[PDB]
Amino acid sequence: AKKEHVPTWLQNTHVYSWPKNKKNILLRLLREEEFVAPPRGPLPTLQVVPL
Amino acid sequence: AEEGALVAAVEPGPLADGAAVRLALAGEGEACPLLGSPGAG
Repeated sequence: AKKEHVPTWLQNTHVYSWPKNKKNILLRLLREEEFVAPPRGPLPTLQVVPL
Repeated sequence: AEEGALVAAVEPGPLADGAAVRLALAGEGEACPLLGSPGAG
């Protein structure tokens, strides 16, 4: 296949290539993301210094 | 009549000074993210 063979309405999502992206296909089926972001921390402590 | 008036020098009396205020961020670091899952045959 190629890029164009995808129906247009399906081009608005992720397109996986077999067998190149088989791990990504597995992840998508598991409903799990490849990247996991770190938990959001607190805003940095703001220190004041004179000059 | 030379005693009519006198010349005067003007100065700014109540002068004041102060220091500039600069901001800084305390501490720094970075927690690593997680990624990956195994392929299969």
